Amino acid sequence: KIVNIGAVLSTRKHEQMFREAVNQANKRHWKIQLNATSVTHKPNAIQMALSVCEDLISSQVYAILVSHPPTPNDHFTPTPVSYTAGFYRIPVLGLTTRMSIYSDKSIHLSFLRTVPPYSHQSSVWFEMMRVYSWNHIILLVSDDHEGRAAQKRLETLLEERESKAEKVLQFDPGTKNVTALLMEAKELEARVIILSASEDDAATVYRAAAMLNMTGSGYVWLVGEREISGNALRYAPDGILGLQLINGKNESAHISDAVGVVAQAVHELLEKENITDPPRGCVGNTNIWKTGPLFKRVLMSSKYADGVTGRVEFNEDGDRKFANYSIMNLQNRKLVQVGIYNGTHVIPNDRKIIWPGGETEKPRGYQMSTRLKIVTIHQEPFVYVKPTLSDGTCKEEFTVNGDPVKKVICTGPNDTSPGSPRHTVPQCCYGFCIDLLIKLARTMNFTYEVHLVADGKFGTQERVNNSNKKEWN
Amino acid sequence: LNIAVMLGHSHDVTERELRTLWGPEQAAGLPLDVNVVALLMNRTDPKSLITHVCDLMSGARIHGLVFGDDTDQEAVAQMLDFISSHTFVPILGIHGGASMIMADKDPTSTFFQFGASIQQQATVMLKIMQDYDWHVFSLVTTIFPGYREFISFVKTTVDNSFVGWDMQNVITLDTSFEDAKTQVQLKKIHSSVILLYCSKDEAVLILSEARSLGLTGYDFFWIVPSLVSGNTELIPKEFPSGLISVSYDDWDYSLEARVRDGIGILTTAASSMLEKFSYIPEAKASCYGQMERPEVPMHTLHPFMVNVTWDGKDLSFTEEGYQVHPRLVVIVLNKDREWEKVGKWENHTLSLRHAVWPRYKSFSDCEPDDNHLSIVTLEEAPFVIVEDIDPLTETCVRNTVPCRKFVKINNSTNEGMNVKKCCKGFCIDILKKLSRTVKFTYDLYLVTNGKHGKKVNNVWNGMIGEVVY
Amino acid sequence: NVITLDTSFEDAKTQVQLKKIHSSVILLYCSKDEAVLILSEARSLGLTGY
Amino acid sequence: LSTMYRHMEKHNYESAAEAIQAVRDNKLHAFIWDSAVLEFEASQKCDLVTTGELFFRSGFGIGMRKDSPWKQNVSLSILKSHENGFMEDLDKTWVRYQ
Amino acid sequence: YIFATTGYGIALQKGSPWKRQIDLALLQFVGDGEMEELETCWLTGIC
Ligand SMILES: *[C@@H]1O[C@H](CO)[C@@H](O)[C@H](O)[C@H]1NC(C)=O
Ligand SMILES: *[C@@H]1O[C@H](CO)[C@@H](O)[C@H](O)[C@H]1NC(C)=O
Ligand SMILES: *[C@@H]1O[C@H](CO)[C@@H](O)[C@H](O)[C@H]1NC(C)=O
Ligand SMILES: *[C@@H]1O[C@H](CO)[C@@H](O)[C@H](O)[C@H]1NC(C)=O
Ligand SMILES: *[C@@H]1O[C@H](CO)[C@@H](O)[C@H](O)[C@H]1NC(C)=O
Ligand SMILES: *[C@@H]1O[C@H](CO)[C@@H](O)[C@H](O)[C@H]1NC(C)=O
Repeated sequence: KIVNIGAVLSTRKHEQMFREAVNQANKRHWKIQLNATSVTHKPNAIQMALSVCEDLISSQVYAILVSHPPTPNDHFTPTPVSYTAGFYRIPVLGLTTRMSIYSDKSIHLSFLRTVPPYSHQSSVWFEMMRVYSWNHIILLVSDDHEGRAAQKRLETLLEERESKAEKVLQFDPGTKNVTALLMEAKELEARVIILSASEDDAATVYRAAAMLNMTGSGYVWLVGEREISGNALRYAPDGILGLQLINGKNESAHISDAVGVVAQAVHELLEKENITDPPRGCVGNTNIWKTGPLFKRVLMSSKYADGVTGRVEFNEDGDRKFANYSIMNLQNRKLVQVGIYNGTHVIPNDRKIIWPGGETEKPRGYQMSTRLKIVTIHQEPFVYVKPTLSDGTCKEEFTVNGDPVKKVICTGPNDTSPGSPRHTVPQCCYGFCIDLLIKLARTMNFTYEVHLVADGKFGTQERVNNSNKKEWN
Repeated sequence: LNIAVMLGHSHDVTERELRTLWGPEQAAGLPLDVNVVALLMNRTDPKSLITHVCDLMSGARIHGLVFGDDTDQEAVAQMLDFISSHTFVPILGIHGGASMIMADKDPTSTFFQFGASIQQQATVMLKIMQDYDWHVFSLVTTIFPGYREFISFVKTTVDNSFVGWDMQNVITLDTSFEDAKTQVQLKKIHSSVILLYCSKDEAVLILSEARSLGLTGYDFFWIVPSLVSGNTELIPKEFPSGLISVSYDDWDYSLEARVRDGIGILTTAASSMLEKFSYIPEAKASCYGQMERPEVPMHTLHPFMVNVTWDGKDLSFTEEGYQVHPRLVVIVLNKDREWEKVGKWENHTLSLRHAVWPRYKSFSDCEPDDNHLSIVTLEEAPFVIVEDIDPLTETCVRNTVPCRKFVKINNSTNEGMNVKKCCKGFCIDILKKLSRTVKFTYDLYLVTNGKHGKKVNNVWNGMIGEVVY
Repeated sequence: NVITLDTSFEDAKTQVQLKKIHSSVILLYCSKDEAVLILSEARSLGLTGY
Repeated sequence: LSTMYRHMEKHNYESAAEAIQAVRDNKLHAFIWDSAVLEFEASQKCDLVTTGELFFRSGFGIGMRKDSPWKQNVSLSILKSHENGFMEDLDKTWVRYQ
Repeated sequence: YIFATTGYGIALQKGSPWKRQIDLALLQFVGDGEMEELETCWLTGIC
C-alpha cells in the first residue's frame, strides 16, 4: 500500500515543500499510500551516485524528481541517478533538465522531463519567421549532441516549407580565432544570423563581432536562452532579441506540478492488473518490470488541465507540449518583453521593437551585391580568347561595318595543362556572349567577373577515389 | 600494465587465466608486466559493479577492463560511462552491453566495442541488395528512436549513388495498435522488397497483421536489422521463412579468441603510447576522495586508437569507437526455423554470398507460386554475346539481365563457380519486351554442357537435353 | 480478372481477395446489410477513395 | 550504341582546339560536336566540310541556380533580344562570313 | 527562313508545382527520340 517517492535535493525547504505537496495530493486523491524520502547532493561524482543508488533501490521508489543543477551553475548533470534507476527501468521525471543528452529515447528508456528542452527554440524560429516574413537563415551552432539534434529538427521542420538553409557553420569548442566563419557569413547576400552555442562560444563570437561590421545595421541576432545570462549580457550588443520561458525557474512550482502529475499516476497504477511488488533488496534481483512500458503508455495517454503553469501535455519525447514562449528584447542592456507565443497565437506587446541598427524599421535579408561571377568555357566560335597587350589593356578592332568590337577583361589560366602551374593571369576574351552580357548590364545593373574553366571540360559525374561518390566537374 | 578481464559464469577460472596468459606467450613480447585477475559472479548490480571496479583499480592498478557478460540487459554498456569519464581507463567488451552499441556521448569516454556500428549496417544492407540485383526499395520506418538517422543516411547514399536505384516513396508508420490507419499507410506498396525498423514485439505484431492482410506472399522480400533478431534461439511463429537479416554472431569466433584480440589491441596501444612518451599514467589512488580537478593532462589513448593493428588484421576504431572492419555475419531464416550463415563481410569490407535464392515454401499452405520460370540460353555471339564486367561497383550497366554462368576451376576438380557476367543480345531484348506483356519475372540460367544436342544412345544433351528432363 | 467474394464476417480472407484491385470502377452484388458492412470495412481498408 | 565506347574511351581528346588540329592532320577520320560550331569552323577555315543530318537537336541555355531570383528578369531580356531583332543582328554579324 | 523563333510549348498556370515534373519528362522525351519517331506520324511533306 505504501508507495515511496524519492528526490535528490539540497535545501531542506525543498524537502519540506515536497512533503507538503505529497500530503496535499493524498488529501486531494482514501488510505495513506505515499511516503516521502529525500537525499542530499554531494560534491563527489561516483561516491554520490553509489550512495543515492544504495539509498534508493533499497527503498522501493517508483518516481524520481531531481533538479538538473545542484548549484546555481555547475556541470553536475543528473546522469548518474537516472542511470542507476535504469537498472530496473524506473520512470524518472526531470525537474529542470534541459540538455539534449536526455532528449533521445534510444539511450534513455524511462527518463522524462517536466520542462521543455532547447529543441523548442528551433521550432520557435518558424513562429518568428512567419511573423517577420523572412526566407533566409544562417546557422551558427557549435558541435555537440544538442547542436546535432537542433540541426536535425530544424532541417526536418524546414524541408516541408520549400525553403533550404543557405550555409551551415560549425563552432569547435575551445577555438578563439574563428574570424574565417564570420568573413564567410559577411560574404553572403543574406544577413539573418541564428546562433546557438555555449557561453564561452557566444563571448568569443561577440568579441570578434564587436570589431567586425556584424552588428552595425541590416542584421538580426536571434539567440537562445544560454546567451541571455552570464558574460553574454555584459558583452552583448543592444537590439538582440532573446528568448525566455515563463514560470520555468520556480523550483517550488516545478515540484508542485510534478507532484500533481504523479498524483493521478499513483491512483491509475492500481487500476491495471498484473502488478508486481517493488524490489526491496538491491542484491538478489535482476528482473525487469512487466509494467515498465505500461507506465510510459499511461503517462502519455494521460491529460492534465491543472497546475501552476497550466495545461500539461506529453509528446512522443516525453516533455511538455505547446509551451509558452517570451521574447526578451535587449534595449540599452535591459530586458524588454515584446512577444508572447502560446504555440499558435501571436501576442506582441505595444512597445516598439528596437533593432540593433539605427533605423527602427524591420531589416531586409536581401542584399544583392550584384557581383555575379560568370565562367565561360573556351569555345573558338563563341568566345575569341587572345592574350592581352603588355601595356595594361586590350587592343580594339573593328568589323566589316566599322563598328567597334566591345570586349571585357577576362581572368583565367594560361598553360591550361596538367602538372603545370596555372597562374591566374588576366586575358582578353570576347565573342557572342559578351554582347549578351553587355545587353544584360544595360537592362539591369550587373557587374561581371569573367572567369575561365579550371580544367577545360564542361564537367560530368565523377566516380573516383572511393567506392561511390558523385561530384560535378 | 596489469589488465583485468571480467566474464560471466563459464568454465573454471584457471583455464581462462591460462588462456589470457597465453597471449603474450605466443608473440608480442613486451617488457611491461601483464597481470590478469579474472572474476566470476552471477550478480550484475550497479553498486556491486562500482565496488568491484574500485577494488580492481585500487589493487595492482589495473589499466584496462573488459566486461564480457552474458546478461541481456542493455544498460550494461551505459553503466561504465562514469568509470570511463572519471578513471580514464580503456573500456572493452564482448557480449551483453557491448554486443550492441548505440550510445553516443562526449569523447571523454573510453568506450570501444566490437559490435556492429548502427550506421555501418545500412552499407551491408544495401550492398547485399546490389549483389542480389534488386535496385527497387521500400523504406518503412517507425517512430522508434534511432531511425531518422537511418532515413537520412539512406537518402544521402542514394542521392550520391550513380547506380540508379529506383527509390520508391517511403512509408513512415506512426505507431502500432491502430488497426485502421496501418492498412491505409501500407496499401501503397508496389515493390518486392520491404524494410522493417521496429522492435521485436512490434515486428511480430506487424507480421501477424500482414499475415491476414496478405503481405506475406512468396514474392515479397523482407530485410530485418540486428535489433529485432538479437539472440538466435527464440523464433516466433510469426516470422516467415526466407527472411534476410544481418547481425554480429559468434558462430566461428569464440569468446576466448575475442579476449585475446582485445588483449593484443591493448598491448599494441600501450606500445604506441610508449613511443611518444616514457611513462604509463595512473588513475586516482582512492575511490572516495576528490582532492583535485579530474582533468586529462596525460594525453590518454583516445586519439591513438586509429594506428593499432594486431595479428596482421586492421582492427581500428573511429572517433565514435565504431569498428572499422566488423564481421557482419548474414543469417537467413530457413524453413526449419533456424539461422544459417550466408555472407561474410570481413575481407576488405567486401561481402560474398552462397547464392541461394529459393527460400519461399510453406508459408500459408496456399498459393503455390511458380512464376520463377528458368530461362536457358546458348552462347551465340552473333545473337547472344556475353562478356566480363568492368569494375565500377555495378552489375548491370543499363538494362541487361544478370547472366549467371557456371565456371569450372581447372581440368581436375568439378565445381560450378557462380560468377555474374554482363550479357547483351537480341533474345535478351525479346525477353524484356515479352516480360512487360506477360507480367512475370524470368531469371536467366546459362548452361555449358553441350552446344545444341544429339542422340548418343538415346541420351539428350545441350539445351534441349537440359529442358527435356 | 473478376474477384468472387465467398461470404462476409471473415475479416481474414476478404482483404486477401480484395488486395488485387487495380482499376477505378468496382461493382457490388450483395444485400443492403452486406453492402453496408463491406463499405464500412473498406472505409478502414482505404478502398473508399475519391 | 555501346560499340562506340569501345573506341571513344581510348581516342577522345580534351579540347576542341586540339581536336580540330588532330582532324586536320588526318589523325581523326570523324568528329561529333554541335552543328553551329562545325558550320562556323567550315565557314572560317576552308579545309573541312560538314555532312549528314542533325541528330539530338537540343538548344543552348543559361545556367542558373534554384534559389537565384534572376529568372524572370533574364527570361524577359532573352525574349526582348529574340523579338526585337537583336538575335538577328548578332547572327548577321557572326554568321555567313563568306 | 525563320525570324523571331520563340518556339512555343506546353503552358502552365502561375504557382503550379507541376512544372518541375513536366519539364523533365518533356526533355527526356525529346532527348530519347520520341519526337523523332513521332515526327513521321504527322510532319509529312514533299521535298
Ligand atoms: C518512508 O520510508 C523511509 C525509508 O524506508 C522510512 O524510514 C520512513 O519511516 C517511511 N515513512 C513512514 C511514514 O513510514
Ligand atoms: C586569425 O587568423 C587570421 C588568418 O588565419 C589572421 O589574419 C588574424 O589576424 C587572426 N586573428 C587573431 C586574433 O589571431
Ligand atoms: C568595419 O568596421 C570598422 C571599425 O571597426 C570600420 O573602420 C570599417 O569602415 C568597417 N567596414 C565597412 C565595410 O563598413
Ligand atoms: C513561482 O512559480 C510561479 C509559477 O506557478 C511563478 O509565477 C512565480 O514567479 C515563481 N516565483 C518566483 C519567486 O520565482
Ligand atoms: C542602377 O544604379 C543606379 C545608381 O546606383 C540607380 O540609379 C539605378 O536605379 C540602378 N538600376 C536599377 C534597375 O535599379
Ligand atoms: C528585376 O529586378 C528584381 C531582381 O530580379 C526583381 O525582383 C524585379 O521584379 C524585376 N523587375 C521586374 C519589372 O520584374
